[PDB]
Amino acid sequence: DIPQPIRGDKGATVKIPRNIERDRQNPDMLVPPETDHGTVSNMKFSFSDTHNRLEKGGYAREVTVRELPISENLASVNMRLKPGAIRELHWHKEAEWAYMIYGSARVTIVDEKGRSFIDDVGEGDLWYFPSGLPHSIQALEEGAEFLLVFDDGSFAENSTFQLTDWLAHTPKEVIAANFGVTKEEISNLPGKEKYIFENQLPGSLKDDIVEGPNGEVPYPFTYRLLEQEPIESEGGKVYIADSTNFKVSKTIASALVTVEPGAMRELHWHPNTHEWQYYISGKARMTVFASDGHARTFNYQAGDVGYVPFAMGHYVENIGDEPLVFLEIFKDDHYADVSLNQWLAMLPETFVQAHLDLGKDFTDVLSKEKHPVVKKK
Amino acid sequence: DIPQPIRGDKGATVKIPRNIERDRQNPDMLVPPETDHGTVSNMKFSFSDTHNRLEKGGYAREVTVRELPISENLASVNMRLKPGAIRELHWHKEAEWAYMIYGSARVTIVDEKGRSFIDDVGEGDLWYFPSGLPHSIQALEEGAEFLLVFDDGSFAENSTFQLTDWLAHTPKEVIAANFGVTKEEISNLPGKEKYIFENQLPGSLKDDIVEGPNGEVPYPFTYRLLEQEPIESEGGKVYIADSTNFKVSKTIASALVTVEPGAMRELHWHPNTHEWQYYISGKARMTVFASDGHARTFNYQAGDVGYVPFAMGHYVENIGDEPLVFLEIFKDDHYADVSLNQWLAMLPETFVQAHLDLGKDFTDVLSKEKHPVVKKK
Amino acid sequence: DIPQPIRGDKGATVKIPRNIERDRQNPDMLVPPETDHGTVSNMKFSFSDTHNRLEKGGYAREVTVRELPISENLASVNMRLKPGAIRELHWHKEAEWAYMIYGSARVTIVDEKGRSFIDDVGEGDLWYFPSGLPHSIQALEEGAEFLLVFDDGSFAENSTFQLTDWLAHTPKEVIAANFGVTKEEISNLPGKEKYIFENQLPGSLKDDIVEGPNGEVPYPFTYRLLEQEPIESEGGKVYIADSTNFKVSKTIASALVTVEPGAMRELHWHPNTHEWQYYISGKARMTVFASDGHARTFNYQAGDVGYVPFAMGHYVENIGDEPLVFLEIFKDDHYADVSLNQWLAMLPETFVQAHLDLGKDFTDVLSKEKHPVVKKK
Amino acid sequence: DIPQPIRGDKGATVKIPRNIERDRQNPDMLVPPETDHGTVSNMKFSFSDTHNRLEKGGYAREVTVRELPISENLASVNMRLKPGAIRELHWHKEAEWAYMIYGSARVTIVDEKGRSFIDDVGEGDLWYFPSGLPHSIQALEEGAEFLLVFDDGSFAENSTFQLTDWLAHTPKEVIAANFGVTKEEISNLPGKEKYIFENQLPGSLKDDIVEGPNGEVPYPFTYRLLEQEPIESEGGKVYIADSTNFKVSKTIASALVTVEPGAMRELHWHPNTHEWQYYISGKARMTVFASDGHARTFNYQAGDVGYVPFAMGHYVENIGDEPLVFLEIFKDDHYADVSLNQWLAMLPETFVQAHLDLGKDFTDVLSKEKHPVVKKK
Amino acid sequence: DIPQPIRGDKGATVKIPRNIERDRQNPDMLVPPETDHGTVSNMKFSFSDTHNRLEKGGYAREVTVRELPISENLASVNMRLKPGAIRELHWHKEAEWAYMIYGSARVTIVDEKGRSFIDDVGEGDLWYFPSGLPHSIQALEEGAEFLLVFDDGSFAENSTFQLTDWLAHTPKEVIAANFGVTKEEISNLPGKEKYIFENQLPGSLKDDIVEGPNGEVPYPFTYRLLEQEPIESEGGKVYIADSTNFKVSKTIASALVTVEPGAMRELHWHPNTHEWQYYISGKARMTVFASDGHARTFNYQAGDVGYVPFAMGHYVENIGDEPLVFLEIFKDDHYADVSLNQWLAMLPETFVQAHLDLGKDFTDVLSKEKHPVVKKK
Ligand SMILES: [Mn+2]
Ligand SMILES: [Mn+2]
Ligand SMILES: [Mn+2]
Ligand SMILES: [Mn+2]
Ligand SMILES: [Mn+2]
Ligand SMILES: [Mn+2]
Ligand SMILES: [Mn+2]
Ligand SMILES: [Mn+2]
Ligand SMILES: [Mn+2]
Ligand SMILES: [Mn+2]
Repeated sequence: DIPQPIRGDKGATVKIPRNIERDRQNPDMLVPPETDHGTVSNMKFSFSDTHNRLEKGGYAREVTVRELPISENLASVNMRLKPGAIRELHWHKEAEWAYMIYGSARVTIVDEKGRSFIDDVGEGDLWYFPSGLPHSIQALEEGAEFLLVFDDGSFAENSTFQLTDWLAHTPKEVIAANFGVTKEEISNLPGKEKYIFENQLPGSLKDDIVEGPNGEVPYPFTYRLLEQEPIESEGGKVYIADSTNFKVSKTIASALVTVEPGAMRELHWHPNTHEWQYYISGKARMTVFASDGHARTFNYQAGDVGYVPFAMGHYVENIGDEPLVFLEIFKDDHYADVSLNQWLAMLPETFVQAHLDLGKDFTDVLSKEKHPVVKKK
Repeated sequence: DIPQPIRGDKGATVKIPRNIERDRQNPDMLVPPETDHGTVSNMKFSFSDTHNRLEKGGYAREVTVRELPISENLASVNMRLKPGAIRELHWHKEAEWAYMIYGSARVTIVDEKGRSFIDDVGEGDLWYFPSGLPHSIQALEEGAEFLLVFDDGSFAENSTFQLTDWLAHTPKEVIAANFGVTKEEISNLPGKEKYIFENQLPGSLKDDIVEGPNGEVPYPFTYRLLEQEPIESEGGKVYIADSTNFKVSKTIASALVTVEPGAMRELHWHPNTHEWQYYISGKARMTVFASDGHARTFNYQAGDVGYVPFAMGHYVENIGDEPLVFLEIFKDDHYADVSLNQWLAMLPETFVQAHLDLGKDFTDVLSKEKHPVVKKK
Repeated sequence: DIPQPIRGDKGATVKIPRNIERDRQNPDMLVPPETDHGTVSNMKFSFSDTHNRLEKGGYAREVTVRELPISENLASVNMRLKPGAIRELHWHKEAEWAYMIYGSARVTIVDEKGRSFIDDVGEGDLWYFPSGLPHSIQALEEGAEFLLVFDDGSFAENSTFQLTDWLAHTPKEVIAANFGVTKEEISNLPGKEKYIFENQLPGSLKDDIVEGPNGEVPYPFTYRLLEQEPIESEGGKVYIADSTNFKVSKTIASALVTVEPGAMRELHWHPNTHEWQYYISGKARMTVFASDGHARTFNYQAGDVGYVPFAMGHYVENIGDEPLVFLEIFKDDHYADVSLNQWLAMLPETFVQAHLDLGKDFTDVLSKEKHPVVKKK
Repeated sequence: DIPQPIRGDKGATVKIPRNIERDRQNPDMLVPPETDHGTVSNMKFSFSDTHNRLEKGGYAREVTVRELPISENLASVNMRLKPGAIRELHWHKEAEWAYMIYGSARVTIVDEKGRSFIDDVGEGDLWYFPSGLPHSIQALEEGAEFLLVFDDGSFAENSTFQLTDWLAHTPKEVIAANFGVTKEEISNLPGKEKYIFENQLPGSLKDDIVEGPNGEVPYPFTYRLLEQEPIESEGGKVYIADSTNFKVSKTIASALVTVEPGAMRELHWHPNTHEWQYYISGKARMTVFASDGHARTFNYQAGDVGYVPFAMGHYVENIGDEPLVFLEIFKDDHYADVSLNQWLAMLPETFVQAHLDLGKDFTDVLSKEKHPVVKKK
Repeated sequence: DIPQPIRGDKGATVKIPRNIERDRQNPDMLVPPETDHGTVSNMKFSFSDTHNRLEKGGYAREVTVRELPISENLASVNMRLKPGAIRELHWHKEAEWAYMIYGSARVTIVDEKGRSFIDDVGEGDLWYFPSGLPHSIQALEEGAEFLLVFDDGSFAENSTFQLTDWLAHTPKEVIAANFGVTKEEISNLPGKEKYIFENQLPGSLKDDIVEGPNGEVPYPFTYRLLEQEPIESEGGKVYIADSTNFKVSKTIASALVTVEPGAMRELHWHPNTHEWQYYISGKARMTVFASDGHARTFNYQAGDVGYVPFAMGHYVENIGDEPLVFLEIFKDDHYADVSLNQWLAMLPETFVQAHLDLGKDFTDVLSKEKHPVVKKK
């Protein structure tokens, strides 16, 4: 059918040419709750609304501060690799966090003491590469598709430092001197970057492990998130990875949230920093409460980026018939939330009643234990 | 069917949950031309992706620098009024330009010499209100739906100055002193803004005309764009309104462009300033050429805002079976373009051939007359 | 007596040590109108709250963006000269506008074509010196005290270019070459700036007039404001000087406003730019209406600087038993205001009634002629 | 010999490894005048200290805000073309002003009404191309070397819009549709920019002139500066070109100054805007007087860029045995200066004496006529 | 001879007046490698190109963000003191790091617990003074010349806080009250700063040591860098001082690099922060690789400051017949580099071959041990 921006006696039918498919995807934007009010920045952007860079071996598309200007500290790439295909040896200023949505991949990293780490990463696994440390990704037999987050919103995917691009713009006489070889011995070097290229599948992980004089890295750069025990509550599950458990992950804290149909990520805020969101599957709505009587509701579905500025109140409600699965990402060394429910449960009941003009029948339902995801009754 | 980001031997199928409706709307973003290259800012945003403010009497939703950060100088509201309904007497810092897409409306404006102008505006008509001059809109029997452009990208629709909001936050004793009345005589003033409110239809325009001691305004604040003779070329029509013909319109230059199926707005640029676009109907693609080998293609359809920064090369191609109708908007006192075709036609043919590695068979087709919209052969 | 921040059942007595003299000067800040609301920037600063630079011959103290951060475009100096005393030949980047509050003075200016202008300025007279044109002030037999406004808020009075400071930091060999003299002939030049210095009274103006080969300046740099016919209304008078009458005054528009006891500068705004205010005498209050339900009331008395950002609604009410006299200053080539009264008077009466929920008894009092200053009944 | 930073009893010999050639070029920086004082920004940069872009057909090197951060509004390219060689058809956001130091060249320009202008430019001639209007340069039989100034300091020479780069990043199907040709007919288009390329010498100017339906351009884009009558004074000559004589040159005012050995550009300032300088030949020093007792002396020779911020006092002294020849460039619609000598000459003599602690023997030498360049006695 | 900007068939002879001495110093800027490409900021500035402040007792000249705008975080002073001469007791906001190139000096520092440290510093020794802690320098019998680095690029040497300048601008009655003395007892205080002044040589260090009630400082503020064991490789030596060995040096990490003739600091980058460079002796070239196919080569010799932004690839090659000696400086708590050679050595050989289109003959030369400086074969 044909949705209209009408709420009781407010609003009207659209009379100009319009985008009905988009209107259908955004029911709480075309018809917001009556409780929404005031100017709030856009907190919503789709990867589908971005240019996709296509290469032999896969693709890469990004949502940055140029697409979503509220998110100045965090940016993201949706990258896809075909079986065997390689994301070229490269480095950047930004730390990089990743979540493997589909497939698997081999990563390499060498640290500033010349110690190497090589590991395979499967669905639900993470990696984190600290700023400036060089790395690669090679998809295994299924290919790979993953979400990357970089800890600067001004990140430009096209502007990373690539091995072959470095060498293509270094004098041949210097490269030859650097390695103790002749110019003729390096005449076959590529003339330009590769970036993403097709390649034969690698062999077993154990055969790739490189031994060196410098030791093992002190902490792994991968983490098996879904192998961890989640916080379990009535309507879903939360898996947290920050620097307290995934030790190397100093600038990125993360949680994978699953919300069953009829459930919601409860009313809460984060007392530490802004939240950046990626919707893996399902359909949600979220109201962002911006203080001073400002609040705005957004719709999200698979492929969307979301954002909640520092300390703004919010919830994420599943509004579909399938599980809602999304990531909460923070540029910090730890995850933290304040639960509205638990906060009030931990205060004298008469004081809460004095605030809410409600009685014992309300303060009796409050829980001193935090349940991040709650189920509707 | 199911589009995939695949171009020959480049790209791959999407393996994660995805937004197929959006992918279908953006064929040249999911599968860009091979000639696209480099980081280019987002130049595309849908009104469907914004919060819609619903009121008794209609609605208002906006695309600003908070949604589309490239557009720092220009912002826009899609406003809808039901029959008789009034957009409250108000003013703002920004100059306001409008295009009436549907219906009709009565506007009022009083200038800084106390001269008034009251006029009815129909489909295809414009208004322009200079910065800071107070005005109103009242829809007539059909209702009204129109596009507003303000000459600051930081514009916030919720933050305009409203008559009743001014009075609600002025001391009653001061209002009473201002008008020579008692506080009791103004006790019924509204306690808060109205903004948009339902009202009975007005009478005939001739009965509303207010006479004053200060004279007629020197220039009208409305303009009948579609009553003008357009530039006509093979594939469509261009109607231009800037300060040279619509005299009051000092900070906004505009053109309505119609492009037939199988036609395109030719390769050109604007030598004066950035272009802001609104797609009224149809489906388009545009490549923005950003220099230094940077170019990015965008898709647009009805309800979309587009942008072309100052001097970037572009075209707008109709990719549907219906007419493509869009507005080109500039914060300047005049419209100007440089046609790629006419530029080259006006140079010595051997000099052009020396540039393009093409011969007489090419330079023979160039035209010294500008045809803004051309038809495919 | 002892004022308390109490308004009906709101507020409380001050319980900590406090500044009672300041509280007494700010009755509408200690006890604001109930109609005030929200965060509004400070719009008020006293010259008494600034460091006064004392020199042999007088003094200078300033209110800049460093004191009043809302005023980024306009800054001000209160300067005093004793009889005969000279404000050293100097120039600056900023244009300078002045109002002579007390005494009289001789000014000199030489333009970029080598044409000179020398004139005497009395109480109520203005000068304007365009950016970068060199000038001096010498007080006559009464001394002089005047208010200066510069068209940059970052102005620093201590940082102007002085004749003798230029020469003190130029090599003697270069100064000698510049003028065709020996180094010995200029050995007595000052080692440092003078800035303000005592000097004998000058002779008659007619004896100082310098004739040159380059002609008379096309427009005078002084203006006799109080010799003009003011706009007269019931409660006071407005004298306007902008570039339309005081021709050289291209970047500063000004009005001197006198408001009788029991009168007010009516509810209005300026559709062109921000207003900067100086209170010469009397006591006032003003509410600044900042849109979106924001309004804040300020008190002012002699020696205060005030400010009203671009298009904000305001009035200035006399709250004392003596005349209120203040300047309204604008960085623009013209003065303009929109009168709330005249605006509504120029609209259909039923339309105004529909806005205000008031009837004919109200719209009957509106006046189509603007009266900037109105008297209480 | 070996210069040392020693001035009387101040300073000391350099004890670390040092750049003696640079020290020799900067005698007034290694040993500044005793009258210099305080922090002043760098106002000096050499083209010799920049990367030179070498192409088949010539070279281009630039001094921008990235080299000289004080110059935020103006940037410059030193470009060289071999005989016949072409600087590719291109456009940019910035207006472009040029001075032909060596050789000659043919320029083309087409304006936004499709009117063309084609002209030959010789040593001492100028061109000005308004922002966004497309143009080319082709050197004639002697080759050409010229100085370009762009009216934005952030200009990046590598980032201009080139004809062939536009076409290389536009879909072939779109280019074909634009011109009414087949894709096969344009298959030979270049794959990348040319920028500068070798080409056969053009024929006579008269044979290149293109006639069109749109008329002659209203104003020429070239100007014969050295054919004008200069201001002549004792020590040299000044040729001025601004928008009052070179009509199209709206954003750039310029003067070519020649200073004989033993002469100087007198003590003056500019009351309108900053000055950007290029030293064509000879050797100079200049003291920049920055107010508040700040002054710093700089050395300049051929290939140097200089700068004087808005209203700062200065002189330019020839310190070599050959003529000193330099350009003074301003982002404005007019040239203006205030002469220290003429300023003081136009004031009462006793008033000047009171300032300078000097007598009639000094004020007697002052001249009411401006002599921009003066000769030492 | 006379260098020309010609590389094979690219470039041309210079036809305008030029700076041949500078061209000779910059062979890789006049004729860059063909592998250089794109706009890169200036990364090069000479102390010889700065104003030298001369005082009785020595001199000081600086390279700041005003000279080298890329270096926003780090600034530098080249200071020289004659035997016995004192750099006045002073403090500043910035932390200060120093390297003693010539001579020796006595430093004093008192920390915020009133603990003092007094020590003599010789050639190759360092000091570090934390932000805001007061200090002095007095040259011993040889005089002293040293390089200072401050951890803010906006540093202004003329704007430090000096003991005597503090007292000269404090009321005498307050100074007298502060110390319990009469105004007459302090009447001989200087009227202005000293900054640098001549003084008799101090006695033995042991006689100056001041004992106090507050203890010894926990960490020394000097460090004997050249007494440390350097990293030794074939073509030179690297001495590192950061907060891990020179404990107080929390905001500055440093390395002294010596590169023999025919050697180079290998291809590497820094994964932590920008590098600031000072060339003590010799002649170098360095290519800065800026990503996205951007690279620019610079020449450096004694007296030059260099810069490499965060993570950009680089090498430093000795291009003279004497040792090359330079400092690498970082605003961080540690030194770190990633060696291109070691990185690739630590990866599977077939993976490296797949990247470089090179075989076993290349990957066989890679070394798992880092050699910062390598010798040509
Ligand atoms: Mn990466
Ligand atoms: Mn959250
Ligand atoms: Mn409006
Ligand atoms: Mn266009
Ligand atoms: Mn002045
Ligand atoms: Mn006002
Ligand atoms: Mn150009
Ligand atoms: Mn000048
Ligand atoms: Mn220090
Ligand atoms: Mn390094």
